Amino acid sequence: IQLTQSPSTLSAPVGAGVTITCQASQSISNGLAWYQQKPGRAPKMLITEGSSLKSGVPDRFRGSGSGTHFILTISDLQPDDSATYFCQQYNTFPWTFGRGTKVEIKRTVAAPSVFIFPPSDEQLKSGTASVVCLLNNFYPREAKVQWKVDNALQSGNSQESVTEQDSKDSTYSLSSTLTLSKADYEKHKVYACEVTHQGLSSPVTKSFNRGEC
Amino acid sequence: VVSTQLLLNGSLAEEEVMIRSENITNNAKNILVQFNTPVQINCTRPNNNTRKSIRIGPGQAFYATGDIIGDIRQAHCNVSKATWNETLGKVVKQLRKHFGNNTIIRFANSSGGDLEVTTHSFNCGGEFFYCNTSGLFNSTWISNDSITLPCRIKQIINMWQRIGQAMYAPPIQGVIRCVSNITGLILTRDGGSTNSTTETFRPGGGDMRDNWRSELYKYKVVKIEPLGVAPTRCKRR
Amino acid sequence: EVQLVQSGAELKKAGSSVKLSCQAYGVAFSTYSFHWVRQAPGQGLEWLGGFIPLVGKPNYTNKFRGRLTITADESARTTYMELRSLRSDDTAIYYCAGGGAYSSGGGRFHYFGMAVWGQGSTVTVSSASTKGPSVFPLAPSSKSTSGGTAALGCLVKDYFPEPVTVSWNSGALTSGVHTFPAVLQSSGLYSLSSVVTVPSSSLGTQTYICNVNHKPSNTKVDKRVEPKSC
Amino acid sequence: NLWVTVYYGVPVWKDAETTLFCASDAKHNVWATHACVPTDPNPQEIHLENVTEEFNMWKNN
Amino acid sequence: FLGAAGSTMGAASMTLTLTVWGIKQLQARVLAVERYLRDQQLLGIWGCSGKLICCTNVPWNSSWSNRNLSEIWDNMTWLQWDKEISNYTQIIYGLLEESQNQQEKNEQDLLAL
Amino acid sequence: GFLGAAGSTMGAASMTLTVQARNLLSGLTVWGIKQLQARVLAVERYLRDQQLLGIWGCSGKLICCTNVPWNSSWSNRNLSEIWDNMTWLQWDKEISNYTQIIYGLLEESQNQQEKNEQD
Ligand SMILES: *[C@@H]1O[C@H](CO)[C@@H](O[C@@H]2O[C@H](CO)[C@@H](O[C@@H]3O[C@H](CO)[C@@H](O)[C@H](O[C@H]4O[C@H](CO)[C@@H](O)[C@H](O)[C@@H]4O[C@H]4O[C@H](CO)[C@@H](O)[C@H](O)[C@@H]4O)[C@@H]3O)[C@H](O)[C@H]2NC(C)=O)[C@H](O)[C@H]1NC(C)=O
Ligand SMILES: *[C@@H]1O[C@H](CO)[C@@H](O[C@@H]2O[C@H](CO)[C@@H](O[C@@H]3O[C@H](CO)[C@@H](O)[C@H](O)[C@@H]3O)[C@H](O)[C@H]2NC(C)=O)[C@H](O)[C@H]1NC(C)=O
Ligand SMILES: *[C@@H]1O[C@H](CO)[C@@H](O[C@@H]2O[C@H](CO)[C@@H](O)[C@H](O)[C@H]2NC(C)=O)[C@H](O)[C@H]1NC(C)=O
Ligand SMILES: *[C@@H]1O[C@H](CO)[C@@H](O[C@@H]2O[C@H](CO)[C@@H](O)[C@H](O)[C@H]2NC(C)=O)[C@H](O)[C@H]1NC(C)=O
Ligand SMILES: *[C@@H]1O[C@H](CO)[C@@H](O[C@@H]2O[C@H](CO)[C@@H](O)[C@H](O)[C@H]2NC(C)=O)[C@H](O)[C@H]1NC(C)=O
Ligand SMILES: *[C@@H]1O[C@H](CO)[C@@H](O[C@@H]2O[C@H](CO)[C@@H](O)[C@H](O)[C@H]2NC(C)=O)[C@H](O)[C@H]1NC(C)=O
Ligand SMILES: *[C@@H]1O[C@H](CO)[C@@H](O[C@@H]2O[C@H](CO)[C@@H](O)[C@H](O)[C@H]2NC(C)=O)[C@H](O)[C@H]1NC(C)=O
Ligand SMILES: *[C@@H]1O[C@H](CO)[C@@H](O[C@@H]2O[C@H](CO)[C@@H](O)[C@H](O)[C@H]2NC(C)=O)[C@H](O)[C@H]1NC(C)=O
Ligand SMILES: *[C@@H]1O[C@H](CO)[C@@H](O)[C@H](O)[C@H]1NC(C)=O
Ligand SMILES: *[C@@H]1O[C@H](CO)[C@@H](O)[C@H](O)[C@H]1NC(C)=O
Ligand SMILES: *[C@@H]1O[C@H](CO)[C@@H](O)[C@H](O)[C@H]1NC(C)=O
Ligand SMILES: *[C@@H]1O[C@H](CO)[C@@H](O)[C@H](O)[C@H]1NC(C)=O
Ligand SMILES: *[C@@H]1O[C@H](CO)[C@@H](O)[C@H](O)[C@H]1NC(C)=O
Ligand SMILES: *[C@@H]1O[C@H](CO)[C@@H](O)[C@H](O)[C@H]1NC(C)=O
Ligand SMILES: *[C@@H]1O[C@H](CO)[C@@H](O)[C@H](O)[C@H]1NC(C)=O
Repeated sequence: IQLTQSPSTLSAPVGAGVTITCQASQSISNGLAWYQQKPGRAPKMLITEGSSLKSGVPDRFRGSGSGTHFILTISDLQPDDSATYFCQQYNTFPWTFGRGTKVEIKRTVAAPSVFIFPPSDEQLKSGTASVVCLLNNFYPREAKVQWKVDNALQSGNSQESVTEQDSKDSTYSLSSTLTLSKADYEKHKVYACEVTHQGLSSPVTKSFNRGEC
Repeated sequence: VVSTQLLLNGSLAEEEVMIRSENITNNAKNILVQFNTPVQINCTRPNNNTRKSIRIGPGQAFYATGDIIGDIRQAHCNVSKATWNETLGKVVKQLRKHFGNNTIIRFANSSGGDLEVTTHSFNCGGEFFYCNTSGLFNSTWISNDSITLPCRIKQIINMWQRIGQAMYAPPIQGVIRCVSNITGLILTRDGGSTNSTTETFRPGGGDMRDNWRSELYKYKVVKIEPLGVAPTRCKRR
Repeated sequence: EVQLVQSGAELKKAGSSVKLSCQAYGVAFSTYSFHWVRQAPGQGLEWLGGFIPLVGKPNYTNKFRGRLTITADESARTTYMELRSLRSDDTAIYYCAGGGAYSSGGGRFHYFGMAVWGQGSTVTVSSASTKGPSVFPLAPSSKSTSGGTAALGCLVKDYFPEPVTVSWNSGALTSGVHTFPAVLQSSGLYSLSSVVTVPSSSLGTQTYICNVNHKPSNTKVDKRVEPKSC
Repeated sequence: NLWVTVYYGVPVWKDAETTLFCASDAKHNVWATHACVPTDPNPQEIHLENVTEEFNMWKNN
Repeated sequence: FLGAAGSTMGAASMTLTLTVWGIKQLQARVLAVERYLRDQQLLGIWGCSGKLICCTNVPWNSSWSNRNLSEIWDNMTWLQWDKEISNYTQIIYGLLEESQNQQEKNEQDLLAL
Repeated sequence: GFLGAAGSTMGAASMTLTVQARNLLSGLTVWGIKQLQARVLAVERYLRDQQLLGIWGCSGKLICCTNVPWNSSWSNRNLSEIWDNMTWLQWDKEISNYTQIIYGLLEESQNQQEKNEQD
């Protein structure tokens, strides 16, 4: 039995109601359950038997449907609700899951707080220098970070990692690590980040000088 | 085991001395005390008795007492002083949880009633003893040796607090000795009004239901009903 | 409350075998239903096998037939999952889940889903060797202060395999903490950063320590983060 | 669509009063223990998990 | 014996499998025989003889209990369930008997042709 | 209720068998021993009836069909005046003479059936 989830992704404001549809290839009666998974955590079961709410789950989640069509409705959207929702059938073996629906909280545009961290002396003792660029609490997720050494653009030596949407203020954060050899780090003077985001009128540059405080 | 004022040859508590009552503030209710460790008691009748048979009719004999050979001495029981002191201290410590940190708790002997109730009465190998326990309950508590209790012997017995059926116990020949464990108490409290800062406890008993309520206190009888009906989604073919 | 406790992380090579354990607390073990569900990185959930200890006949998906075995030790109140002939695509996080069931008589059992989940065990199939992580302090400075708020963190570099757990002040500091997802470097080792934003006035009075734990390499490092001396 | 299903052997009980008989460990004694049923050597005791009952020492039958 | 008294209903559904003393013994024996025979007869008149779980042909009336199947078999014990439907036991017992008698008559009618 | 269909026809009273079925098992001093022998007697009568049913192949049934053909010497009335113009109390008085013959026939038939089925 194959379960089809719609839509794959969904963005909505807080206080709004969203609908996720799960369709079965063949009838499964009432044996359908809705689970919610947060990043880095185990899934938490929301709905059992199609429409029965689990204990401790807020009442804003509701389940409905039967036969081959089931519906999960979130009436009062909250920043804590950004997560992946799955529908699972347990009527017939083997049990199968849906591909999941990602629900993201859409909020007002927020400019990132940009910070820079030079490599530590302990890391410099190892022969490698990793310099860190941090973008804190920005929305939307799209942002651009450029590395500059001695006013020269860098490419192919930086890696970026974005945290998932925060459960309290629905914002994103980005960490860009620029890795160089110790000699290459010591060969240059100024290390700069240029950040472009929707919430910034102009790109913001944070720079430091090697050996300077 | 039929006895008063003292529970003998019974069961012991597992953690602490236990105090039980139907309504602890009503002084008309008996207090049952269950010990943690038993207290040994040695009871003896040291006379060498003799039995004689008197034919009172065709096929009917009455067993009378003949002559005691040797000297005639008093029957008595012995308890240990230190063990009784320890047990009373533990009982006072557990009793203070119902009356407060700073109450003076005193033990005084019984007061009034028939000889069965005012004495520790029991039965040791055929003979019935009634012992005077005024040295067991005589003390006040503020926040190697032995105690000897003299006993009397009675041969016409009225049991179960009844009137109309007496029983004669024929004599037992030779010296009599037995050893028992005290494992509890039956107590009563006096109605001390007018801002009484002290409580007085006196030994009690007489009704044998409190004797077997100290053994059947953790048991109850239930009836099994192994037939039920529930809703499902399946139908008879 | 019902609780399921799983084993730790595992590193294995291709063609070997892996065994995971899941211990149950708070229920009668024999009449409960236990299931195993794996999740690949960046993918959805997949059901592997389910089993009731009293009945004793596990049910498997057809994709893992012949390579998956589910057993139970009732005395230890544990369930074991054994996977054989591991491949590169078997690297995943494995969860042990549980749920109740009932019977209407005649071999018919009806379920309610998986209501209790475990914490998961990360199994990585790779030929690389286990390596301990290196911890470096991303110290606060004038370049990391914005409007009275200063950011300070710890960079965890060059470790294998996943995962690593990073806490602040032994779990006391949680507000403003961002632990970035690990990125796979070209060398084959993982790297990440865990940062926290704090009031700037607390830099000289509050001690900040990042506690990192890499269980596969049995590494535990408590690194103190201080503003760079000038 | 639900139907009634009958289960024989469910764990339900109620308070009751009945006649209890005597068993004694296997001749002239006041309490005739020679007329009592022999005792089983190793009696069975079943612990009841997650069960709370109400007892009354002073109203036992 | 009575080992599933504290478990859920669904978990417990899987594991359903003269003289002073001489006068007292006889009454106990008679009582045991009476109870066994009464239970066997009650099972028999419903068509459920020889089974521990027996499926019937009587629909469940929502006025007896309106809960869903999730809060019955996964949230209650048989002692809790017995307290809810205790007033309707005899109604269901009569319904089962009428249903079985109808089945007997229908089987006779089928054999008639 | 109990015995309420005593005046009803043989067809209308065949749908109330369970009403009479359940009222057959439970439905030291002068009064002390007058109550125990009653219970024992009821148990023995119930067991005798159950065994009689069981040895005919009709165990645990209310209506049971047999392989014994109806000998016309017992009665010659057609079915239209038995199930619609008669009552069980009126029907018993007629066939009270031939009961044991039928009982023996049923016993022998059931035993023969078991013997040839097991072979
Ligand atoms: C608490 O428990 C303790 C320990 O269980 C009890 O102490 C025991 O008490 C019994 C009874 O007194 C005692 O047993 C007697 O000891 C003697 C030596 O064996 C005997 O005097 C006596 O046997 C005679 O009496 C029996 C009763 O009929 C007869 O069966 C037996 O044949 C004997 O009778 C012959 O002998 C007598 C006198 O010699 C004569 O008159 C008869 O005609 C006949 O010829 C008992 O066996 C135990 O020794 C005590 N145990 C200890 C350790 O001291 C204690 O009583 C309990 N307390 C209470 C309050 O109940
Ligand atoms: C029915 O009774 C059983 C047995 O007393 C209860 O099981 C117990 O449940 C608790 C939680 O409520 C368990 O505590 C937890 O255990 C582990 C190890 O300590 C850990 O996950 C937690 O730190 C916590 O302490 C306890 O271990 C467990 N005991 C047993 C023997 O399984 C059960 O909760 C009762 N049921 C209900 C509904 O209350
Ligand atoms: C236990 O007995 C005491 C009396 O010794 C009861 O307390 C009395 O209650 C009555 C009303 O019922 C009051 O008028 C008295 O003043 C109370 N007496 C005291 C000394 O407070 C008490 O209610 C009994 N307990 C129970 C549970 O019945
Ligand atoms: C109880 O103790 C008394 C007192 O110790 C014992 O009676 C006798 O006491 C005298 C002194 O008063 C001692 O010289 C004797 O030795 C004691 N008698 C014996 C037989 O030793 C009495 O014996 C003790 N009771 C019991 C039942 O043994
Ligand atoms: C009660 O009598 C027993 C004996 O029946 C006494 O126990 C004996 O005590 C003496 C003196 O210390 C020891 O030498 C013996 O070894 C003990 N015998 C046994 C069998 O233990 C006991 O002391 C007496 N108790 C009281 C309070 O008088
Ligand atoms: C409780 O103890 C008191 C005091 O020891 C006993 O009263 C004594 O009784 C005797 C006669 O038996 C008198 O000669 C004494 O003068 C009394 N003493 C006092 C202080 O009045 C009382 O008999 C004991 N009660 C009992 C044993 O039931
Ligand atoms: C129980 O013992 C006490 C204390 O030994 C007895 O009280 C004594 O009684 C006698 C007369 O029998 C008096 O001469 C003593 O002065 C009393 N002693 C005290 C300390 O007051 C009490 O009588 C005994 N109980 C009886 C015999 O029933
Ligand atoms: C009375 O108390 C004594 C002392 O505690 C008990 O004797 C114990 O008996 C048990 C069981 O047989 C033995 O394991 C212990 O070693 C004994 N203790 C000592 C100190 O010897 C005795 O069982 C109790 N009961 C009776 C009826 O005398
Ligand atoms: C016994 O304990 C109960 C609580 O379980 C309490 O209400 C009651 O008062 C207690 N009785 C006595 C005599 O302490
Ligand atoms: C009691 O008297 C009898 C008869 O004289 C004697 O045989 C026995 O030894 C005596 N018992 C004693 C003195 O303990
Ligand atoms: C019993 O203990 C009390 C309280 O400590 C003490 O006054 C008394 O002397 C003790 N009795 C003894 C040791 O015999
Ligand atoms: C009585 O005193 C004891 C001494 O150990 C103490 O533990 C208890 O709390 C006191 N009771 C009160 C204060 O009610
Ligand atoms: C009670 O104890 C007191 C104080 O030791 C003592 O004088 C008195 O004689 C005792 N009474 C008895 C043992 O009957
Ligand atoms: C069952 O009947 C009793 C007696 O009339 C009544 O008190 C109780 O509320 C009833 N329960 C239900 C669930 O109807
Ligand atoms: C009694 O007889 C009448 C007339 O034949 C019939 O209508 C009625 O149903 C009968 N009643 C019973 C209780 O059998």
